[PDB]
Amino acid sequence: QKTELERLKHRIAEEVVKIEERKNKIDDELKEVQPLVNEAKLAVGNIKPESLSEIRSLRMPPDVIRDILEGVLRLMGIFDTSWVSMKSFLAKRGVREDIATFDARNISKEIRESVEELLFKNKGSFDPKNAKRASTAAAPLAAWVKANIQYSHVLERIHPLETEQAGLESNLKKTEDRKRKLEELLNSVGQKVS
Repeated sequence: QKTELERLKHRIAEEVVKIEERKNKIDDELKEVQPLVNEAKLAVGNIKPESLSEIRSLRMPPDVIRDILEGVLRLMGIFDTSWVSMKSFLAKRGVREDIATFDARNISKEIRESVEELLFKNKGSFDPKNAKRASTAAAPLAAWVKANIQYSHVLERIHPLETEQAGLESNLKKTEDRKRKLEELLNSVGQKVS
């Protein structure tokens, strides 16, 4: 049972080295993508009632605003180019909950490409600092869209890597347990021999 013990420990070591390598890389990619995803979604929480409540009630919508706004409602399920659909949709208090709720793996590739060509259309119009000047409420929600989509497609890359990681991780811990059961036996003998 002793030789068995390290005959596992080495495999468990190497496995963990492998896990750390791919996990270090996955985490480097996350650092590359995600702090920005978070910053935006904190700025989300930051944004006031006034700044948005005032503009929701406005007669006309500006162009930078209608431009960066309309697609987000294609992202949020009542895909509607209509202004009053944005009125009604965004009039809900539950939206103050929805603001931070949307996730990245939910997005669909035709939505991603449609919004990427929509970027080509609004590439100038999509500049956060430029947009802020339209509204204090605005700017935070610019980088918000940019980050989400950039994770998308790139995230899929992270699919094989992360599923690989899940596999490795499940089995390393699976094996770790079947390593303890052994040292348990080995100590249980050392004391029953004594």
